[PDB]
Amino acid sequence: STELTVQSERAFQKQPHIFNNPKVKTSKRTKRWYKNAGLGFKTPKTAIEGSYIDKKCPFTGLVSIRGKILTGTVVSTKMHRTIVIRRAYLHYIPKYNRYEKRHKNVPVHVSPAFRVQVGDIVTVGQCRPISKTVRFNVVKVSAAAG
Amino acid sequence: KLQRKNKAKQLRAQRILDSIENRKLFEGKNGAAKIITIVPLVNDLDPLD
Amino acid sequence: ARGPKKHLKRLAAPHHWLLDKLSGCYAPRPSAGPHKLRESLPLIVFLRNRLKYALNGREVKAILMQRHVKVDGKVRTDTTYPAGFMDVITLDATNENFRLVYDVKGRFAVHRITDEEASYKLGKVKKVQLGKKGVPYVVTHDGRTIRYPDPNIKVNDTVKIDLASGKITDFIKFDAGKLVYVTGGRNLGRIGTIVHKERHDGGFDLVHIKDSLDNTFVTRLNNVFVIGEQGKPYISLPKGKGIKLSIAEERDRRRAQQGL
Amino acid sequence: GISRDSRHKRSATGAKRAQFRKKRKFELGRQPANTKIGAKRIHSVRTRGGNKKYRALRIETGNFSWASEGISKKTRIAGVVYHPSNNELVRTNTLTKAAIVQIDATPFRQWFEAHYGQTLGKKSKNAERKWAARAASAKIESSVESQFSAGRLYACISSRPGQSGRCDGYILEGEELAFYLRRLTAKK
RNA sequence: ACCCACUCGGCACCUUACGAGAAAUCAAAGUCUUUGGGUUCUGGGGGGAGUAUGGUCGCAAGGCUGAAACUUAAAGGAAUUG
RNA sequence: GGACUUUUACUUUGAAAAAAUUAGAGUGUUCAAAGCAGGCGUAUUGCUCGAAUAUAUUAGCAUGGAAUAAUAGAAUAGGACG
RNA sequence: UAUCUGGUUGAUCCUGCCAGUAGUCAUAUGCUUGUCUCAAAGAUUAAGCCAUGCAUGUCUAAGUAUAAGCAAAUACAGUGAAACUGCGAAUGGCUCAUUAAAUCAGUUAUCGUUUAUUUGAUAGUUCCUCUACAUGGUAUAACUGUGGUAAUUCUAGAGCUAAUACAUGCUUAAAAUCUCGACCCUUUGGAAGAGAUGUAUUUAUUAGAUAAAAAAUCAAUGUCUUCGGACUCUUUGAUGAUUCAUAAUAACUUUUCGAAUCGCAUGGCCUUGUGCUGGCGAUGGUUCAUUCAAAUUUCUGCCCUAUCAACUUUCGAUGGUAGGAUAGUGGCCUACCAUGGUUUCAACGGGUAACGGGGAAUAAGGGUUCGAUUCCGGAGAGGGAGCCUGAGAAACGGCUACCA
Repeated sequence: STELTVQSERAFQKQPHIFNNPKVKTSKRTKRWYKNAGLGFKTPKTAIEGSYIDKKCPFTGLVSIRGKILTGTVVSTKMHRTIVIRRAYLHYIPKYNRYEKRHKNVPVHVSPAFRVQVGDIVTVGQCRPISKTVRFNVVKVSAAAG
Repeated sequence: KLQRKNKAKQLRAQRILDSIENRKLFEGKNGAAKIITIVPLVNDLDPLD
Repeated sequence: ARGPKKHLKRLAAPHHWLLDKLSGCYAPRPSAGPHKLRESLPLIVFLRNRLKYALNGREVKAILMQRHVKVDGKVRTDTTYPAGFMDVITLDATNENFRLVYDVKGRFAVHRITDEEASYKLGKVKKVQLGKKGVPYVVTHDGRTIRYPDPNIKVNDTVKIDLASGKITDFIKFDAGKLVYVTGGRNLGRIGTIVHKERHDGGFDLVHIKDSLDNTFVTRLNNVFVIGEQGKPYISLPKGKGIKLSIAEERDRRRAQQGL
Repeated sequence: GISRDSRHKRSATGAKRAQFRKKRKFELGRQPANTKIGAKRIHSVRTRGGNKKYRALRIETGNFSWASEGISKKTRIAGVVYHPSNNELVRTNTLTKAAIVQIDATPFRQWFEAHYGQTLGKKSKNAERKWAARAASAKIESSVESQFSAGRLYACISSRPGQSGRCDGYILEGEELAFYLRRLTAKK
């Protein structure tokens, strides 16, 4: 969502099975593991030289992007590190040969590498159920009006 | 639904008591006697066999 | 339902078995084996409904428990053994050898082969990985695994195991031109050459195939079974060579036959 | 018994879900096993597929590993000193994953002289070239060498005691140890 | 101020049917069996009935919303004729 | 192999599309409802065709088109090209 | 495949509804009934109640034969009751009460998991720095005899005996590499001999590279040149993507597996010894893959109701961290911390004489109505709950408790 201090919880926040050696000292400071999500998705600059942990980010975290890739507009960001996406579409009633507008709310996960506000057409991808309702994860962010 | 489900139960349970109590005359161990008459129609016919 | 299913009601069978919809309410249901049950052909269906050797259920049992039907060089006794694609089953009593290959219509067709070519069998490699203790192994399209393959064999290629010891002989790669048998979908049973592989990231690669009569069609990659080079296959093709004549020109092909 | 199904929970719109089937078995949950300290008591639990899950009901002599030096020596356990999730697990000395405990340090101390030659807290000439080749690398972090003088180390269990029977782990070192000492002085 | 001519916007008036309607009549009730410019509301035979019941606003008088059971072959509207 | 690569709706073509049911091709079940059979021989150890095809308007995937209907961009240039 | 006609209607014209007419893979009932093919049938009301009988048991050459069973190899050898063992009983069949984003349909996912079985691969390392392996040990059933109960698929105590039961237990190559070191002879040092190194589990660490190319540095500094110091071909698989597959090191484990099983044949070798060696199978066994499945999961879609406008968080409601639990993800549960989540695009509540679907009737088109019912999926076995066995069951032709 925004920038906080790293170790604020009651447990140490670290990337698991990433071990920096306290004996040998290197100019490269902290062992930070990161990957690329594939599907032609570029790793954001903030994910590579960041300082957060976020075990559920598709980058620098332990999840995967496989399955459906969706698109919608952000309607709320009041949660902690997750947002709500409104998907708008038209439904075809066959009897009347006409359409009607509908909408559905998708709760997705947003990493602390994207700065996401309302507006914000966002591309998300299916991400291995992470809390009861949240099955997608924010991948790409495009602006609303600038 | 529960009032509907209970009422159908209450009317059937009253119905099934009505069938049993009307059939209380014929538990043929002590208090029953069904009266049966064999009436053959032909003189060449014995009710004994 | 609390555990695996054991029966199969007739009319829930695969349609390409051509089972009579009357005459009993149950279907063979092939047991577990080298092929998925919706793409296989049980030994009871092959020897009773297809070749008309047997006549009952207990009669085809007497065929098999006599140890007379050898599927892929090994003897079988289960009447519902899933004999599938490119199985090279043989009958030693009549000295006749079969290869279960699809017709152009899409159903399994009997195809008598010589004693030669009844000792080898093509198989599409489906996954290559490293096993325990560092050995690499490939797995083909009928559940078989072979250790120590040639290092140029990748996923979705063709290997040539013989029959008795695995031992992958020369293999066929995947590029433009290679002759392709189709093993699933609407174009089930057609034979042609690759012209274009449009890779899609996310799933379900599509392959463009042009046959010998310049009729292009598109299929998923899962249904693609490469069998050799342009005009030179590695097996004996079935009758009709996979051309898919249209419904009008099949009737005109019929009309040349009745009468004399 | 306990169920892990999501059909007994209210929906995302606040709706109440009405039951449609009884509890199944492929969704059961078992009662937690609070792994205490004392004599070794290990119980097997038959799981789906016929497998086994060794519930550690009372464990000691766990295997703790020195991360920087890359050794693992089987040591005793003195007790829990901090727990991030539940405070009451410290008060009853219940060993879980990611619980900060105190282990016996003498197997690690005994390993140091036989491998490096120096002595912390205070002939066979092939052994001194072993000591000289490994020399200029025996300098360790300042807090852990002070802990050897007390005879008692700090470590974190990285194993699941109630799911494998063993209580393994690793000893704290570096910035992670600096975080946990701050926790013991400001909250404990 | 009045007269003449034109124009824009009005309240209406008279004749007619290219059309429309069951007819009275209608420059809109026209451009609808050759049926689609946009869009809100309302109706679906008569009694029972604006009744019962619930909700709501009102100090009250009341208002707004508003059924069903049952029964019935009617209920109507336009113009002329003795 | 790297990237800039507006966002849609719409419509064509295609793939993956259970059988049964519906339409429909072939076939004298004695005709037919049906069924998927059967047909031809020197009927002396035989030969052989068939068991098609179509329909599914939503949702998802691929591709062709760029009219119609939306959407964004250079006005403090905080704009493009070397 | 496209026709209407009567009531109102008193003379006329229209709004209007009713009645008539026809179909029904739509139920009942009445009258009548010769022939052939074909065939639905206690769904609606009472998912109400059950007398009686049957519906799940099973043996090949290939697990155990001393039946005082039958019938014709001096350990047995043919057939074969009973019983132990293994497997099955979780399929089939029935019903539609529940159930309104639930089930279900089509389409995705498991880089988020379990899998008996079939199919294919897969085990020179076990005790050990002094020993049963031309083969370790017990219990028991069936049986013998003695009894109890009114009764049941009730069983007690006593004596026997087998395993593919249960409980233990060993052979097998050489090489290589690491720690520990008799050390000596004096060094730019190199050395006898001691241990360890399968698989499975658990933890920690390392490798798992690869956009094209030029020098000055020091440290670890090696083979060779010409000891100036020169310096090379250097091994790395797959995915769109991985902390993947796999490998290496340090250890851990009430130490998992690594054949004490069975059938059919008498082959070959000489050193001619009851020596050595060997064929064709059957059943087991660890891991991987495969198959039959299963559990969760993505997008979209469901009937009536505003006389239901706010709903969800007491008692998890939405999110975060950590743990526990599970086969596994996940508020699934727990501890703490946030205050969120849905809704006029109809949330939430209510009704359904609502299992969903493929499909059925009706035909000028679009539609209207129906779908308990021969196929697919879900659920239940009088109502709830709990659990054993097993790969699989919250099973009812299994058990336990409560209610009727």
